Amino acid sequence: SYDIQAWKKQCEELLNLIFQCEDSEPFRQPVDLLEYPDYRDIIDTPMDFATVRETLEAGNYESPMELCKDVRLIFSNSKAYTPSKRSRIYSMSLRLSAFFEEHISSVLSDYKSALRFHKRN
Ligand SMILES: O=C(NC[C@H]1CCCO1)N1CCN(C(=O)c2cccs2)CC1
Repeated sequence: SYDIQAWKKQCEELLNLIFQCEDSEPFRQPVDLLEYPDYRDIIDTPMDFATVRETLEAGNYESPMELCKDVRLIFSNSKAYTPSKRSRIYSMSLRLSAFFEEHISSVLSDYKSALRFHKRN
């Protein structure tokens, strides 16, 4: 299964699944500083799933590893901003992270395999 390009549509489909998850609700658009006035005191690099989807559709990711780094940033930002490990939005982030990691592991594997096949000679 050595298609170097196949990761892109696989990531589009996984983002569609994440947008259907009720657990993505807090993470679907950049945080609003009116409601969370100190957010940018704590978080140096905001990230959200609409930004990830737009970057993918612009042709601004070279690899699924770069997409994976931005999606992991969504979850690290929620862990850094939460006042409690028992918070509602942090708890949603942990379930969504588990779902994402379960689905991205074949996308990464297949891509890295396809690039090794391309370099085989
Ligand atoms: O404002 C947003 N998200 C956009 C809105 C738009 C309507 C739904 O979501 N967020 C999500 C990320 N935050 C967190 O991870 C945490 C808050 C408390 C503990 S962690 C901050 C609040």
